[PDB]
Amino acid sequence: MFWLKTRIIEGEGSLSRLSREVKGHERVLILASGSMKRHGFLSEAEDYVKEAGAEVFSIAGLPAEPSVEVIEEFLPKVREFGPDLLVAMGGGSVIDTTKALKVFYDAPELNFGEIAFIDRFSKPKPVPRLKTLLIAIPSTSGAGSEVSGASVLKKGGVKYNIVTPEIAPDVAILDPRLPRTMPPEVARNSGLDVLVHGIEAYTTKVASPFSDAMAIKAIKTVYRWLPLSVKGDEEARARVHYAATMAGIAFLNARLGLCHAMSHKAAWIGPHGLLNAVFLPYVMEFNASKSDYARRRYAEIARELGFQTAKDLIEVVKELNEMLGVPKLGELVDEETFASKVEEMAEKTYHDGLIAFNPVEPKPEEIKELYLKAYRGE
Amino acid sequence: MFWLKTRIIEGEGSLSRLSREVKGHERVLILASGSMKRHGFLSEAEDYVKEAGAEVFSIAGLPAEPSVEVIEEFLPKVREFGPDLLVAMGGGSVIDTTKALKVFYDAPELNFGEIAFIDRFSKPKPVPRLKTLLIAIPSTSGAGSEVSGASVLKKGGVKYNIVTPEIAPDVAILDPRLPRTMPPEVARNSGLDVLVHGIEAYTTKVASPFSDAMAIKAIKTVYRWLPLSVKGDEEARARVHYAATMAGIAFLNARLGLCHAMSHKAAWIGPHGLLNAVFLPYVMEFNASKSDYARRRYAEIARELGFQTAKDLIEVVKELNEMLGVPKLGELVDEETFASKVEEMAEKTYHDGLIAFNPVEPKPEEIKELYLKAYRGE
Ligand SMILES: NC(=O)c1ccc[n+]([C@@H]2O[C@H](COP(=O)([O-])OP(=O)(O)OC[C@H]3O[C@@H](n4cnc5c(N)ncnc54)[C@H](OP(=O)(O)O)[C@@H]3O)[C@@H](O)[C@H]2O)c1
Ligand SMILES: Nc1ncnc2c1ncn2[C@@H]1O[C@H](COP(=O)(O)OP(=O)(O)O)[C@@H](O)[C@H]1OP(=O)(O)O
Ligand SMILES: [Fe+3]
Repeated sequence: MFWLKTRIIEGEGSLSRLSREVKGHERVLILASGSMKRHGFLSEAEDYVKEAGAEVFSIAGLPAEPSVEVIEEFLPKVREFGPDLLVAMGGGSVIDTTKALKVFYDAPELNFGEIAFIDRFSKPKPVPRLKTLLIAIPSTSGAGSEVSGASVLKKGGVKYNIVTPEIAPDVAILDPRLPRTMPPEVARNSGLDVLVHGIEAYTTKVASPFSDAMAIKAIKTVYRWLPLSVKGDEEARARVHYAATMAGIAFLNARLGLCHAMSHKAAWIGPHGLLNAVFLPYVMEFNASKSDYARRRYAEIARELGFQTAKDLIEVVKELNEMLGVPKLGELVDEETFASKVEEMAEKTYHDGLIAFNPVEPKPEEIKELYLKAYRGE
Repeated sequence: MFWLKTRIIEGEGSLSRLSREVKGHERVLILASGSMKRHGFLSEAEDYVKEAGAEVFSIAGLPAEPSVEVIEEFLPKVREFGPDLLVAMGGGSVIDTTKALKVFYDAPELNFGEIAFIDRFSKPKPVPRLKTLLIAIPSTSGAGSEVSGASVLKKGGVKYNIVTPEIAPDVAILDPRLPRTMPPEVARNSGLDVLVHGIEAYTTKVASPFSDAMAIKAIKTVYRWLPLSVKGDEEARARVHYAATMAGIAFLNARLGLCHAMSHKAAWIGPHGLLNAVFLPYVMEFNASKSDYARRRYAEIARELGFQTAKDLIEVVKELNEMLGVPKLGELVDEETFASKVEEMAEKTYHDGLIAFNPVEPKPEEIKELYLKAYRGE
């Protein structure tokens, strides 16, 4: 099974094509991150929507970590303005917020509780056909969220998933100018997100040749270019920006695995892509020892980078962490804070629906010793 | 830009899926190649359709390399029956005929010459929104028509296109069981079409990273696996089947170039896949000699296969043609018939829309020269 609902416009200055894509439309709403205001990209985009003869209304400065509580502040304003096209311009959380917004805006009657996964034993009601077009313009590189029909919200501090094709964007615009404004830390952290997505997508149970083609290329590109991107090279920024969407196309179809689940639960420690990379080598080790499939697949990636064995890949990834100056896990959290929460973290990683796609099904106890190997810096 | 309308369903016995996809509809028309009847797959298809509770009607023995007059006789039939779902089961010829039929079924006020790409320069009448669902099921590996928006009909021993996303199939089902009954020359010819698609789609002016990913995976897979497939290795057949569609996705988006334009105008000579294989090494040499871009992109492909230079790849291709018994051009057509037509072929190739996407635009004189190079078996 391989599909892609989203239509992808890439290119230097491709933001200008927002002119073509809004034709026909009356009242366009842009949700935007702070930085997209500051660096003037929000202005540019506002021009294009006027250019095309439509009303535009902007909310900038949306906070990280999407939540219902946050969305509920705007929602009244959004209803007042009544847009017939949504545009998200920002990172993952701007785009994911905008997806959740479409649901509430197009289907006001729906109950949030009816229609959100929390764990693997959650069945929700499916989401009915929605109507309002969604254009996604990512400014990091990147979350993949601009091609995916998934969105992750908090209500009352609890993490929820919403999963439907209806909220996968109709168009994504990939303009390398935008992520050239990333500071090096955010370049690094989101860039490792891509690599980790790539590798998990390649080693789930539902991988296809088609999703494999996008994963492999994304991996090859991030390995080659990310160190240069982090240091600010213009070309490199553009190459990793496209690789981020490639990996998005891949895990849209193939889903993800144990590293992601573990990094979801460890999210209070620090940033999502940072922890992902920190756990990756340990998760790879676990998967390869227990699974003849994982070992084969890691080995295939290794060869695509001009090495040989699954051991080579794990070492390649440890080395790339060291190169880019990724912290040890115990430079972020003290040992008692950690060992307290570590019982409850391995519990709820077990109840995550993503481990159905992992090439091994771990028990809660094995998961715990993984969190602890990684703290050991083994 | 990158997009994919077609939902792809792949895997062993995935033909059994027809039944879920037709759920909802009442009158199914299957158009099939003769071989699909002979090998029992047509009966299998009909059962699945009946099982979903719809009336089925089959027409089998659609001709290879269809002409425009194929429409005129079959179209009466469709109207007679009046389907709300079309299924094409066969090679590219059959899928293209089904495609063409949808146009004249759903939009009865059109005619081939209005809407068909004849001249580069005289643009044609656009095709309006059509309505009838179309499911493609390729049995060769392959023309890639199961994901493309094109249909190729002969008028007067020359190939022209209809192009619109309205005739890109809604679903493609990829069951390796079907292509496993290809006789080895069909498997050779359609298999080398994949290789040529990949290389051309990698080298157009409009190649994106996204199409490249599909194109490169396609090229690698075919190079490794096609020799085994031609002998009849069951696994190899599966692998080249999925690759055929990868190449399709690539050239849906990146288009094709001079080799295909040349093949289309020389269609009166032989099978599409064969002619392409014959011209390709000459098209590559020509492009390398005129274009730094072509030279560098060929080297990239070369290195993915474990060689160095554009010249390595040209020789790889020559040596695979020989390994697979691909005949010389001088064996397929006599000298004086060729010499009497090569001016006309070159001129019509030059007015073909595809040569705008070629890295270099060649003169009518240069196209003629390339045809002759090919003939001399240089
Ligand atoms: N639209 C596009 O994007 C695109 C691109 C390139 C080429 N094309 C077009 O597609 C055509 C090329 O088609 P193709 O290479 O797929 O082959 P094809 O021309 O559709 O069929 C070739 C032959 O293969 C036989 N056959 C097919 N499947 C078989 C099976 N499973 N077992 C045994 N025999 C089998 C058929 O015999 P029977 O007839 O007896 O069954 C037929 O005579 C050309 O006309 C070309 O113009 C389209
Ligand atoms: N192009 C850019 N330049 C500078 N900072 C950027 C940026 N894109 C995103 N960021 C910042 O990087 C952070 C990461 O955003 P995010 O949480 O959406 O990342 P991700 O895409 O990984 O989900 C944001 O807090 C954002 O700050 P503002 O919202 O204040 O702009
Ligand atoms: Fe072809």
